[PDB]
Amino acid sequence: LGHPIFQDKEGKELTVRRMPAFFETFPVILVDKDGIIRADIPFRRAESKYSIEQVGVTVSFYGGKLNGQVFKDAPTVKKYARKAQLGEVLEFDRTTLESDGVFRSSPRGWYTF
Amino acid sequence: ITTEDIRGLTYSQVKGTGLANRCPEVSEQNAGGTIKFADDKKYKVTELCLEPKSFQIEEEVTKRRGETKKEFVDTKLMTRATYSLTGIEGPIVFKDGGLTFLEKGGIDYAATTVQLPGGERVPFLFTIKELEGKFSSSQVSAGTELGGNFKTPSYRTGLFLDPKGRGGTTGYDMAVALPGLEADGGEGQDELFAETNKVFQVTDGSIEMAFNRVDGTNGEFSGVFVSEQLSDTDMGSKAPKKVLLKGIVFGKIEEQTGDEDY
Amino acid sequence: ASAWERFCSWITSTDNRLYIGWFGVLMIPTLLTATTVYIIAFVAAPPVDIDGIREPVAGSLLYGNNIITGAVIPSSASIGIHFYPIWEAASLDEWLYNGGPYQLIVDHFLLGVCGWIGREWEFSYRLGMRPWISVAFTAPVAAASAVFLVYPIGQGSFSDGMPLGISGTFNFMLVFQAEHNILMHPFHQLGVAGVFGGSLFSAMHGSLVTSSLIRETTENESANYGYKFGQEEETYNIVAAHGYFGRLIFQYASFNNSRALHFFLGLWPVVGIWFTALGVMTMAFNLNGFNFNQSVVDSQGRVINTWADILNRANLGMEVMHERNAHNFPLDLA
Amino acid sequence: MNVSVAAYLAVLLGTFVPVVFLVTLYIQSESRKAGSS
Amino acid sequence: EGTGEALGIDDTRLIVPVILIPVITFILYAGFASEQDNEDFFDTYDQRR
Amino acid sequence: METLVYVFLLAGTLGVIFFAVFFRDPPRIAK
Amino acid sequence: IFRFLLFIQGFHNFTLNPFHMMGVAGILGAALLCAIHGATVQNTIFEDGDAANTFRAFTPTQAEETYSMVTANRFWSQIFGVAFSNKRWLHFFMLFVPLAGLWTSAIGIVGLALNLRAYDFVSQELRAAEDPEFETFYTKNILLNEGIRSWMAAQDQPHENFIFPEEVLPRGNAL
Amino acid sequence: MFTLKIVVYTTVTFFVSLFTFGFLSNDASRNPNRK
Amino acid sequence: TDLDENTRTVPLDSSGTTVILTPEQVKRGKRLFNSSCGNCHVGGITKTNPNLGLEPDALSLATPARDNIDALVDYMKNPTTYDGLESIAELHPSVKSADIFPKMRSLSDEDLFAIGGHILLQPKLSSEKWGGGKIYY
Amino acid sequence: IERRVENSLNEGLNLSEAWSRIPDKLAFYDYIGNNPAKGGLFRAGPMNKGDGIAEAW
Amino acid sequence: QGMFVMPFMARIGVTDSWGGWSVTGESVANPGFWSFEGVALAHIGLSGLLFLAAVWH
Amino acid sequence: NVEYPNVPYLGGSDIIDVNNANVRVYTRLPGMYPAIAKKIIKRAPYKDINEMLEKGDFTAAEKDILDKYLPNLTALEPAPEYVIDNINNGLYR
Ligand code: CLA
Ligand code: CLA
Ligand code: CLA
Ligand SMILES: CC(C)=CCC/C(C)=C/CC/C(C)=C/CC/C(C)=C/CC/C(C)=C/CC/C(C)=C/CC/C(C)=C/CC/C(C)=C/CC/C(C)=C/CC1=CC(=O)C(C)=C(C)C1=O
Ligand SMILES: CCCCCCCCCCCCCCCC(=O)OC[C@H](COP(=O)(O)OC[C@@H](O)CO)OC(=O)CCCCCCCCCCCCCCC
Ligand code: HEM
Ligand code: OEX
Ligand SMILES: [Cl-]
Ligand SMILES: [Fe+2]
Repeated sequence: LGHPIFQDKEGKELTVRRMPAFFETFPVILVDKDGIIRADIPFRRAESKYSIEQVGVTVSFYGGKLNGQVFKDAPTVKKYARKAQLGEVLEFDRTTLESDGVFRSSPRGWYTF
Repeated sequence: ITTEDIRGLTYSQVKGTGLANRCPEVSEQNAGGTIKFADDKKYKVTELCLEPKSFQIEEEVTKRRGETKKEFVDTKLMTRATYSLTGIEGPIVFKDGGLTFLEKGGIDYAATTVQLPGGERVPFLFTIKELEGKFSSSQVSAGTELGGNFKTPSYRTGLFLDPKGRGGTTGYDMAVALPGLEADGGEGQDELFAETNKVFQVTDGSIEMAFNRVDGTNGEFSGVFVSEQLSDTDMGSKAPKKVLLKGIVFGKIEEQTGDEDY
Repeated sequence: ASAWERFCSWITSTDNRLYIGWFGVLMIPTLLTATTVYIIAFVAAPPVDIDGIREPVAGSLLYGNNIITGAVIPSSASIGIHFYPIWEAASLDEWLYNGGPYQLIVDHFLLGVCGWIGREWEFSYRLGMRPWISVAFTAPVAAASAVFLVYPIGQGSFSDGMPLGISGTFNFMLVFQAEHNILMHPFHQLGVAGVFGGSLFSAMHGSLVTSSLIRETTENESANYGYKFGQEEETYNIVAAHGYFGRLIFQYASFNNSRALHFFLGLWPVVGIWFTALGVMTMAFNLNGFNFNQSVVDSQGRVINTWADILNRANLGMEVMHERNAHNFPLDLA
Repeated sequence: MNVSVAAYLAVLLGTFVPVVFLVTLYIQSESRKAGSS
Repeated sequence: EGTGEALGIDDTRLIVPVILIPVITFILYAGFASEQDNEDFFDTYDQRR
Repeated sequence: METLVYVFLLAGTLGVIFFAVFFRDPPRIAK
Repeated sequence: IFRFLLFIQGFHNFTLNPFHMMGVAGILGAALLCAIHGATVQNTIFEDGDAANTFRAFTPTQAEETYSMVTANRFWSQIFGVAFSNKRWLHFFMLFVPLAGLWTSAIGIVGLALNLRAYDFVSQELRAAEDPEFETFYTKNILLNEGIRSWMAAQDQPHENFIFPEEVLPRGNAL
Repeated sequence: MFTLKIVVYTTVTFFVSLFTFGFLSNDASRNPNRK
Repeated sequence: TDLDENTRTVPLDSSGTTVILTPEQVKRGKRLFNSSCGNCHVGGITKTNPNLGLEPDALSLATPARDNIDALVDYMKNPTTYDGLESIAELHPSVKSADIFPKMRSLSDEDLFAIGGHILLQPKLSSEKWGGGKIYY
Repeated sequence: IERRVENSLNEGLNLSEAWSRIPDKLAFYDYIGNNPAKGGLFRAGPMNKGDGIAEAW
Repeated sequence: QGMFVMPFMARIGVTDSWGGWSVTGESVANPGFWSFEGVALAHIGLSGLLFLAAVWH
Repeated sequence: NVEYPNVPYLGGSDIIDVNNANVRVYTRLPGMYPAIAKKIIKRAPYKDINEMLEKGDFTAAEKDILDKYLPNLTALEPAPEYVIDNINNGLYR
């Protein structure tokens, strides 16, 4: 689907911090260029400072099939922040094999084990 | 049980006996009165206690996936002795062509649960919160009835978190235990939106209390009520079921003291 | 020559396949009741409102659990440590809603293991053997009473006892660590020493006895058949094992006496498990493990973290996430 | 419960094959003991 | 529960088994006891049954 | 359906325990 | 080491690992064997003296068993249904249990080296995702693991420079 | 509920009385060294 | 770094004047804080009313502002609500209410000074720990 | 069913009312899928596994 | 539903369940012991007792 | 609710949504927490801040404080999920 550039409300480029392999579940936080936290997907919405609603973020896609598309609603920004947490964002067929949405190990890991 | 008898009992006697959940009643000896609403005197309800004695749930007549016919069914209580509502109080005002009681306090809700034949559990919030009751006269006496509609809040509030840490006012906004499902760029976890999107929805109900005993000396009244409301929705995941409660009611009418701060 | 005398002879008979005795009179019915109710509740039981907040938790196989996740859920927190038999419930359905089977199973099982202690003493008396195997059994029982009974008493709720399952056992562990810091509590450390040393001495003793077995067997035959049941002679050379272990470390360390050796074998794990059971009994009343958080500060006075602080972070994560909907106030005093 | 389907075969056959192996090893041995006498 | 009845006896019916079953057991035990040599002894325990 | 397998395995373990307790090889002293 | 224990639990859910279960079974069973064997041997000792303290009544070089195997076998057979009848089997068993436990748990930790972890039961995760009233102690353990990870990562992995605001930290009501 | 209560009371009293009057029936003598 | 005077200089009055606490003063202030109010105010929080902590943000936004030694010391004898309209001496430890709060009976003016110095010194020691709560333990 | 609706029609009812009085169970019996002579030797399982679970008439 | 052995219970008396339902369609308020579940448990217990008697013989 | 566009005004921004904000947020504005916020939350649903000033029963000093902090205050559509938790939302510290 292409690279999701995260243009904040003004136009600064946010980036979603990537999930480390250790973490089964990682919070979605959008660090700045220097990396001070700018926006995130809050767990507790009350008294939220760095919500994407408050800061204001838009997802502009570059490359891929979703190229040249500029989504600027908060919901659709959040949905692709969740995807950008996992690195590059891709489309998947989960019906051919009835996939269950939990990651597996490659032959490298199974050989190693 | 009369109010005169509750005063006689100490807490040690009443504790652990189930009498605390039981709604009082006006004695037959002290009855036939008339709680007249004098003008130039603001009146209010107090101690409006409602004990439901029978619980019924509108269950589908069959487990067919398209079943539209439903009949109310007898239910037995999983929770024990928490059902009664006590202390409800409110101002009596001339909002419209007749007097009306506005609910503004008290315990005024009970998060009870029942089980139907077949073993299905229905939780519901038996409540009269925000009731707008209308008296059937300008004077409370035997045969007078107070009835109206009320707004039942959600069984779970926003701060409640489901087993996967999802709530209305807080919690995860995704099924964190399925990152591969959220990895998809086309749909993601859109299928689980109904369960992930926790919605606080306030439902409607109606109550019809009928006062069969009234006393002018104490301002007390007692009788029976039938109330209709909706059951728990699990923040919009479930479809609400209709709950029909019936039982007894006690209450008192006094003059507003100016310190109530309604 | 009296009916009561014949009954007492039969009960105290050393000819029954399984000895009953007078402690068995109390053990067998209680343990059988606990087994029956546990099996029935584990295979099929409705969800239980453990936390007293009308949020039932499933523990039975029929309600979507496996052997690892299945459990007999602790009682409801609304009950507290009130006695909750079947006859104190308005109906059996609401008895199962508030986790009464846990109370039934725990009470019957605790009485049964007490009867097992007494029955172990009893048979020994009939045998003419010395007592005290019973004393060793107490250490496992003490731990079971600490987790199933004393911890509810101290905390004031049978919801706080350990669930009768595998995943529930892990849950009880993590909550106990979050609330009490059992790992830093020295009695649990003594228990860890007890179990690790029990494994060490078991492996060592088995290795040395198996290593010095006297040759009584051919090459096409298992060495175990070199020992005949009820023989008078020793099946291995104590001198050889003792000398090998003396050369391994130093002569003075080895137990040249076999009776002292076996007393030490019976002593180390029993005392360790006694201490950890007592530690759980004391943390029931909130005498927690050590709290070295923010114990190192620089000259200015700002906290330099230690491993205690990093452990505190995990304890704090478990503390905040446990029972998410049960707490309405900042302190976890209950 | 969306459980696997070959897990049934895995569990049942991984229990069955060793169990019948042990039962055969016991029956063979006993038969031989009886035949010796 | 939490009412404070002695031995949980809220109904008077509960006492009939609680008092009688020990009494039948006591009666059966008395036949054993009356058959014993009930004189004193100077020992740690009685070896006579 | 997995409850069938779980129950069968637990019952089989209990049966093995029963047969081990009550149909053990009787200990006897050699000569 | 305590921090390692809780870190491995929070990030791998190592208690759910069946190989860890086999290992703790081996350890606790070995402690059990040690305790029962010590008690049984000390309590079926033959009367080889007239002193109440029976430790001195053993000679290292004696060719006689100092305790009754037959009496211990009778005791444990009629108390527990089964009992050792062979000393050599008993002492090999005492060896095998802890060693087997350690090797089994080693297999589990080798699995955890590659993040090949028995973290979750997928069936229950899917059911709880589609059924927000389905709760098990397993799901509570998963929530506790999430709490451990999120509240531990910032101070436990300072090289990562994790700044988790209070908004994103997974919490519960009140505490 | 009361029927179950009295049945459980009957059973508990029966076994407790058996235990009580059994250990009271000169249990100390039931050892292999008697006489 | 040492406990230099830059750390030990705290605001004294509302105008902006500062005062350099002595090491004896900060030691006594820490001991007095932990002994007299640590039970509720451990870590710069308020256990009984967590809406109002001892972090400098809350003290500065109080009416009167309590981000100085004189204002804190006045609070320890004339405590008031967060808006400074009602006296809470009957619900708060104060030297004027020490009979019902027996921990404030022995405190002198220098003790109150040291306690205020400890309160104002803490936030300089940590960026977020003082009044941060569990999140920064 | 035919004689029931016929005597209903003779009572003055119309086809809609006459057929509405026929119980769903009786109409369910008058259906070939309920016939035992329609299954198969290796078509295994409940009858609901074939045509389906009957919902309405 | 492919209920093979249950109709033989229902044929000669056992029409109720401990779960509060009946094959006749009515809802049972106070089911007795001899329900479907009770009959099943009784048969299992008889199986165990007969097994023990077989061992003794 | 995976989306709630009025989150910024719940206590995290410079503007406070009066209708469904917890009392704690008024600690940010000096002189309003214990007394003024009680009357703000009592008659919580307001059409706008003007109706709040008219309806809130404020004393003259309270009106002066509210005149100071008018630009920090707004009144959006009441949210039931947030109004129920306007005095105690479980957020302590
Ligand atoms: C390698 C690391 C390690 C080690 C060695 C231990 C060791 C121990 N932990 Mg653990 N623990 C660990 C890590 C570790 N822990 C961590 C990281 C945490 C933090 C989360 C904890 C938190 C923790 C807690 C909170 C507790 C323990 C406890 C224990 C003890 C459990 C064994 C026991 O007491 O059995 C003794 C024996 C028994 C409990 C069994 C009773 C047996 C009964 C009497 C009979 C049962 C009969 C049965 C039902 C039927 C038989 C069937 C028949 C067919 C055969 C032991 C000292 C527990 C303890 O000390 O309990 C007192 C305890 O409460 N640990
Ligand atoms: C009943 C409770 C229980 C029990 C019995 C165990 C048992 C075990 N756990 Mg633990 N564990 C528990 C609960 C429990 N766990 C819980 C609840 C958790 C989750 C919080 C964990 C988390 C956990 C982890 C993360 C790991 C274990 C591991 C182990 C194994 C440790 C083996 C050992 O003895 O290492 C002791 C160490 C050794 C034997 C190594 C060699 C030691 C040499 C010989 C020492 C020589 C010292 C020398 C003389 C110098 C001394 C100097 C002096 C100054 C000190 C063992 C199977 C480990 C494992 O699985 O390993 C495969 C492991 O990594 N557990
Ligand atoms: C004569 C007695 C009898 C009868 C009339 C029925 C009748 C029924 N049973 Mg069955 N059942 C029986 C005995 C009987 N059962 C026994 C003894 C058992 C215990 C094992 C079961 C276990 C059982 C279950 C678990 C279920 C049923 C169900 C059913 C229904 C569907 C039948 C079906 O699909 O068959 C299908 C039959 C076949 C595909 C094979 C039939 C043809 C022959 C006999 C094959 C012979 C092959 C031969 C042995 C060679 C094999 C070689 C090998 C190497 C592969 C039906 C009401 C189902 C139901 O609806 O339950 C609610 C269901 O789920 N039954
Ligand atoms: C509805 C139902 C049934 C519910 C059940 C639900 C539930 C949660 C299920 C539990 C599932 C369960 C069983 C899973 C267990 C899985 C698990 C982790 C298995 C571990 C297996 C594994 C391969 C581990 C490797 C380590 C291993 C070898 C351990 C073995 C442990 C073991 C058996 C140790 C011995 C224990 C023991 C009781 C010894 C008793 C010995 C005894 C009788 C002493 C006798 C004796 C002593 C003397 O000294 C002398 C002198 C004499 C003469 C003498 O006789
Ligand atoms: C009144 C109360 C009565 C309750 C009694 C209950 C007793 C339970 C019996 C268990 C023994 C099981 C068979 C063991 C196997 C067996 O037959 O062993 C019999 C074996 C006899 O060995 P011998 O020394 O005779 O063997 C020498 C020969 O092997 C030659 O090499 O004795 C032991 O090793 C038993 C000690 C371990 C006993 C613990 C065994 C593990 C128990 C765990 C059971 C699993 C529970 C899971 C259920 C899902
Ligand atoms: C030496 C003694 C104490 C000192 C110096 C002290 C300090 C303070 C300060 C400065 C405040 C105001 C915080 C702010 O404005 O944000 C405060 C408030 C408060 N303190 Fe303390 N305190 C002391 C003892 C205690 C103890 C022991 C308790 C409780 C057990 C307590 C409970 C409270 C409460 C309830 C308030 C009232 C806040 C309000 O209503 O505005 N304090 N304290
Ligand atoms: O429930 Mn079981 O658990 Ca002992 O703490 Mn308080 O309450 Mn709940 O919390 Mn943490
Ligand atoms: Cl709370
Ligand atoms: Fe040995």
